Amino acid sequence: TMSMYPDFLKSFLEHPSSAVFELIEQYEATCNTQITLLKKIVKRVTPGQQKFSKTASILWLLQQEMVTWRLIAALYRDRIQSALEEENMFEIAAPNASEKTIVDKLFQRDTLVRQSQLVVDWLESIAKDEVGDFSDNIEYYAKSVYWENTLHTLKQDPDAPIRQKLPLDDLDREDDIRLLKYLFTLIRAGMTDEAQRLCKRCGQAWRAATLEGWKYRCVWKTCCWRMAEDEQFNKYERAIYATLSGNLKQLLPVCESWEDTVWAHFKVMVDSLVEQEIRASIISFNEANELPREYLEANWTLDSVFEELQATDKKRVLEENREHYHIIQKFVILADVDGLMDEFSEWLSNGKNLLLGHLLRFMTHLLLFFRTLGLQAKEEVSVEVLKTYIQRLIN
Amino acid sequence: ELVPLEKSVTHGRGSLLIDMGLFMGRSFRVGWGPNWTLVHNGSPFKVHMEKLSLEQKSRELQSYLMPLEIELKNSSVDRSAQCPHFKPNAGVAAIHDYAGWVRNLSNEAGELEAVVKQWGLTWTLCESLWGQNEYVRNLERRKAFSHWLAHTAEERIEEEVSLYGPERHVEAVFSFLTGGRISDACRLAQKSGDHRLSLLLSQMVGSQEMRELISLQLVDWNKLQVDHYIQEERLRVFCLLSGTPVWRSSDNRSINVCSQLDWKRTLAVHLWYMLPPTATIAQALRLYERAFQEHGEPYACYPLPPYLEDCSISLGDEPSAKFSSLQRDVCVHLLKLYSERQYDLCQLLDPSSVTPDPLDYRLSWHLWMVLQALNYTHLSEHRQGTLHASYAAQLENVGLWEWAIFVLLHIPHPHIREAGVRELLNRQCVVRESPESLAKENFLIHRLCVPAQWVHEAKAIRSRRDGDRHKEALYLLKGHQWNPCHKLVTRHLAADAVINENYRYLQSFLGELSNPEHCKHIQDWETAGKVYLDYIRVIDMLNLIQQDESSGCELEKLHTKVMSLCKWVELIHCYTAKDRLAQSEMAKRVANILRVVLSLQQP
Amino acid sequence: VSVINTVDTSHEDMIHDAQMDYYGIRLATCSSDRSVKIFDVKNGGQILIADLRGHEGPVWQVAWAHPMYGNILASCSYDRKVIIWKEENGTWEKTYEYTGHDSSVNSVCWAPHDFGLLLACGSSDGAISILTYTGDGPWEVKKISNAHTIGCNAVSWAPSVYIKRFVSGGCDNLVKIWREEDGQWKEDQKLEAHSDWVRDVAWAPSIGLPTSTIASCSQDGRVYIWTSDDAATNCWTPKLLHKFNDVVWHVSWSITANILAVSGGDNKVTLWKESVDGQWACISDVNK
Amino acid sequence: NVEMAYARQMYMYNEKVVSGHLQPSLVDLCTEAAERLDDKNVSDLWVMVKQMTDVPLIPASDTLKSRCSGQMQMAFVRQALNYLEQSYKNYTLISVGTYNLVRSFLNIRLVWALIYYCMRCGDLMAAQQVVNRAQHQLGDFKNCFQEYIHNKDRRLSPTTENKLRLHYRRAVRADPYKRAVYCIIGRCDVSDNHSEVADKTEDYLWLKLSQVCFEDEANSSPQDRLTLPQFQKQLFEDYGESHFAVNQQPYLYFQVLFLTAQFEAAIAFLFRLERTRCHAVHVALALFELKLLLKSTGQSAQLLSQEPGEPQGVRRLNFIRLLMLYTRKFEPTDPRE
Repeated sequence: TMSMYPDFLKSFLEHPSSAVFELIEQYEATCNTQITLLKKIVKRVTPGQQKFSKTASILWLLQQEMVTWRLIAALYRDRIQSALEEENMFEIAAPNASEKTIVDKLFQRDTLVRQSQLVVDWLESIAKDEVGDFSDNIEYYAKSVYWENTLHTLKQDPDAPIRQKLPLDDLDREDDIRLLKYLFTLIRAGMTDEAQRLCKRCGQAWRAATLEGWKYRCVWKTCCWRMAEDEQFNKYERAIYATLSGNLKQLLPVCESWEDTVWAHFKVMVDSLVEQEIRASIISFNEANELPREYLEANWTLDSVFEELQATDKKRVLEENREHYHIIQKFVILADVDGLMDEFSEWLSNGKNLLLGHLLRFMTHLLLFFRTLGLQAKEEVSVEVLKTYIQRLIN
Repeated sequence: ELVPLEKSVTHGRGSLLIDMGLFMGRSFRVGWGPNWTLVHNGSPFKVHMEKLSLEQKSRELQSYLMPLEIELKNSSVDRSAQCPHFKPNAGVAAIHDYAGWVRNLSNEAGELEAVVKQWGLTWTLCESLWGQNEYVRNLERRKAFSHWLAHTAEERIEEEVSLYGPERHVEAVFSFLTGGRISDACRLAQKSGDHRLSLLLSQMVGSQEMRELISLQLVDWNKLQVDHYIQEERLRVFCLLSGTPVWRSSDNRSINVCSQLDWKRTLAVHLWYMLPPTATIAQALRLYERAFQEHGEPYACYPLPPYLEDCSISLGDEPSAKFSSLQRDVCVHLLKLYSERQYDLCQLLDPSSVTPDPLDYRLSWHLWMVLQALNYTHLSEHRQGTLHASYAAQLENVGLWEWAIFVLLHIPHPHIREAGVRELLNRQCVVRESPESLAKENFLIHRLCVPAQWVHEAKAIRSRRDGDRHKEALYLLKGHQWNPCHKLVTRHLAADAVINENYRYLQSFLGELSNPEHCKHIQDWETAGKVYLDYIRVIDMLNLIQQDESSGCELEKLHTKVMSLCKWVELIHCYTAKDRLAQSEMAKRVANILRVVLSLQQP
Repeated sequence: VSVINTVDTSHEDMIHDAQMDYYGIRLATCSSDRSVKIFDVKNGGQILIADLRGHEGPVWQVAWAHPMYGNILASCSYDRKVIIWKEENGTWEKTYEYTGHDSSVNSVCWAPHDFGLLLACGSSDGAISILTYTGDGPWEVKKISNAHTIGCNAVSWAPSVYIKRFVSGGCDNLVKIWREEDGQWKEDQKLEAHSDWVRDVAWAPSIGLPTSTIASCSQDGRVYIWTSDDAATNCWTPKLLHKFNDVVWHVSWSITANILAVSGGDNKVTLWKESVDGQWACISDVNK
Repeated sequence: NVEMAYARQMYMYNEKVVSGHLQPSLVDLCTEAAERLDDKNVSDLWVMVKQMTDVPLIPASDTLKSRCSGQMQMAFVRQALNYLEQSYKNYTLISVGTYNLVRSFLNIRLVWALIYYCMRCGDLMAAQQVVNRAQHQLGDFKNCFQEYIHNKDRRLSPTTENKLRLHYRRAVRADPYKRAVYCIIGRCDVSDNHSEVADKTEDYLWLKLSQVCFEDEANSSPQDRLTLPQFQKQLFEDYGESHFAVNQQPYLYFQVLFLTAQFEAAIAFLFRLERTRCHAVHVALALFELKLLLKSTGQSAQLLSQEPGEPQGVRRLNFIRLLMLYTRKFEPTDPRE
């Protein structure tokens, strides 16, 4: 376990016989296996649970190294790996070309926006999920049908209570609370067809209905925004609708991580640029933007997205922001990364990053991948970092 | 008036369970509030309310002042964490400091209460033992203890002698012997003529053997059936010099020499007369203890607190079952701890021992500090905390400040201590700045190292519940709050300043919040903040540049800024009527300025 | 001991309970005349500032909230309605009326300011409702059903130490402590010692103490002191204070020195303070 | 501090042991310092130690074998169950005499009730009183109880116990007190915890102890018999501590192990307990001075090491390493300690 130097060295070494691709591959695999072996033996007692929480938080450094690894790997591969080379065929369109093709043109066209879309894809790839058959999410809310308790009481769609206020029953109300919690979880994770499998195997009319459309459309989105604005719908469902519409509720978005609210703000920028894109590509109809202002057509730029996601509700700097491995992957994605490399190398020299047993070797392996794939970071920074790490690891 | 006493029908229906609660509405219990205030119930007949506090001899400010000041003079500050940790200096002759204070008191303590003398006794005993050649050291301690014993009994002995009138060798001599002053005892014995004692003062030597031979002669007389028709207690006093504390004679008389003596003097007699001139304190103490614990008669007296003596519990046929609940004066336990490390510190540190009431804790707390400084910390965290809290509460009841803060700060738990002090500050802080308040604040900041930002945060909590906007905002300024302050100013102060032409103030506030990091964290910062800043700056720059030869680069900057400002004025959101008015005013002014700028540039 | 200003309440019935504010400048009072009156007692001057009448039945309890959230005053009642008043610019108006109970609401106790603006309502239907103001919007209601078999008499929150916990006592003879785990209020402990109905439970505002203390008065008269040295262990030890012959009504701890004020049916208030050795001793007897 | 109280205890004990006077009491001295020192954990735990370990000794040159000879289990259950009954009745006096406390306690929670109260207060006398009171309709239960009270270890006749097994299988299978009594007395429903009346963990364990059949009666049916290996194995391995609530286990699971004779196991857990380092040291030293601790050969080896060939599960702990680490705590000031 103490030998976390050997695996990184063997990977950079066999990759010194090999390519950059397998290098980053082995790095992420090593971080993952390391965190997994860490969590292999973490046993808790009512009090011992606290020490196991400290141990899971510690190994969460290996977790953040794994995450930074996957993020840096995919982002650098999209940046440098030839997957950016293709004709303007996807960006060819005509007047009779459908919104599908206009979106294809936008998707082959926008580099920054497509990068933000991959960013959201990563947000969803790193998914925290409640289990189906082991959580009250639906394992208990697997009734024959929704509101079976309410139906029995009456004997003794979301249109229903929205129209008629008081009737609802509490048993089904709680079942729906847990279900919608499950749904916000699964979809904010991005397991969409699995969330649909849930909405179906339970058979939740409003769930299936509100989320069945494959893709005017602007009218539909404005309508969704207005329904999310409407009252009386559940917390997680309200957030789900606002999000799928292009607006933010707070109920479940009260529970957005730095990366989750990052997904939120990046998706906001992307959706706003998408709407302005269709408006420029006028293909969409006028009566479709029925409530122009109530949707935010204007977009935020990447720096403002980051500033908002970092600014805490307490008018503070975010803790997940002050964390370094997240900050490192963040600069790697944001492409303002050489500056941060200089900041860390000067941090060692001014009295920062010294104590951390990993951050030094982390900077070493990261600059190794960055430079060895492409000459960006300078040999001066390289030598300072490598020498400090050399003295530490020699010890 | 509430019905005097109807307690039958309504009591039977009061035991009913259909609505025992509704039948038990007549009840009431509203207890406390801040500073021990008691709320209660009960020509109109309704409810009344009176205060509650420690009223027992409630007028001693000076003493609090002196020892508290001494404690701060002897303590050390460790500001390692956010909350400082005060710790006492290890054994810095604190016991000497306390004795000096007691002597200073003694100058004007002739007309004080009885607690003063109790405390004095306690502290001086602490000094004669733990005050700090092994044999020589022990002997010096013995001499000091003897001096203390003689001094503490001196006044009483002098009073007793005056009462005797014509002196009697049976009682007078007994009193002199137990209270020392042998130099004057010889002058008192001149009625028969005695100067072998002068011969003793000359050469203090071989006293042991002299007295032992006297004892031998006495016991010979006793066994010879003589020495009987002599004075009754003359024989009692002879047995004292002999070394027998209880003599069962041929007439089956129980001659108790130790009788008519309070516990302290009984132990003292055991030390000098009964035991050899070379002895250790512990052995004597244990012997005395066994003496009142019976053997065989209980000839010694139980160690009783100075206030419980009057009515020694009537030991009718069962003394022991009561002794196991009666307390003992702090001195005994101090001696026991001085000898060994196996005793309950808690019993030793009980407020009742010295003063009957269980609300006075000054002595207890200072004694705990001395014990901590003597490397004796068997006390559990719980009790330490309880003591500290109670002392602080007593302080607040009278109306003290930073000393209670220091007592709270001796608790070795960071978070708990910090929270406690913060809560204390919020409740007592006053928004109206006064000379006294300022003095206290300065003390806290310059002696106990606390922040003025925290002081202002306290002020802001008060001025938010019922206080005024002005003071709230002033205090928030130095309290480093961004979002709340921003919101406050944008809604009220901003428009008021726009219509009152007071922008210097508005600008200071807004620029202090425009710094790189501040602006990054402040929400809505860009929108409203930028709007106002731009307005003010544009006015000022326009004026200055027009006068200062209209510099072109600055003119271009102004143009860019005014375009941006137009872009933002239209987006101003309206929640109140003041928002509309301010918006319109700003728009008008910016349009005029924009026109002027176009005129001075293109044409 | 000393007598300060005696207030004239201008009431018409027995004042069942009272409670002063954080800074000691005001006194709320509730009577069986369906009226909650606010009194401004400053510098020894009794001034009735407001009279709030919104109940259909007797008012049982009144609780002031922390200063930072404003002048918020809660008042429970027999008419199943928990009415939250709020003072705006010197005017008291009803801002919220929670009517979700089947029987009389007997007790209201606000949570420590650290947790938020949470209010717990104990009712005779055996249910506890937790109201939560999030700043924007309405009040989220979390109702704990079947908390007590017969009914709930009193609720009191634990000092912030943040794990949100509160203790509740009911007519089922059991004192129960509750804890919020994963956003859901779950039963934590069941303390059993009383032989009859628990009338009032109050959690001590422990200051500088590792131990947590709770007091419980009951119908039989036995006042018990529940103590847990370690919060983690959750092992609570009871200690009999004194068996009063008449029904003890409510218990109240002092903020600064932890002195329990006990009131029985004998119309007297007995103050109890724990000594250093551990034995509880009565210090004064303040009868009506 | 409390270390220092235990210290003065140790110094006095050592001086007495050296000077050769009459034997000092380590157990009572610890309990007594606990009497004085207002730590309810100290009082209860040390009284529990003395009151469960105050059984007749048997050195016989065999430590683990003497501690594991069935009579050791019998005396263990005697002291443990009696102490448990006494503490339950001493709590009952709060709901309150004995029967009055028991009835008012049936109401504090809210003839079999009175007989069960006698069982839980340790009174075969009150049990027989309520027995002769309700012997009208219950019949042979009075006689089986009389035989149980005539055999000092409460050991029923084999035919009687088979009758109780078949009887609780026939009728009491659907009165919970009657079912509990018939099963625990006839060694019946051994699998069933009888959760109808089983509301306490230690009381449930004592009911299982009353169900435990300790002899090699090859004519005792397969499953209605409890052996010590099975009971202690499910109690230590299968029950686990995270189920027994390690939170309150600083007084509870250690107690269950020390009363079910998992000596070095309780010592290991309470040694892992921070506030119980010196406590675990004192209890283990008392036992090993009684020669009661089965020790381990290798010192460097884990705190609990299991020898090859040793009865499967019997735990051998390194007292060397244990007390050495416990002395490395206060070695820097109290080399006297």
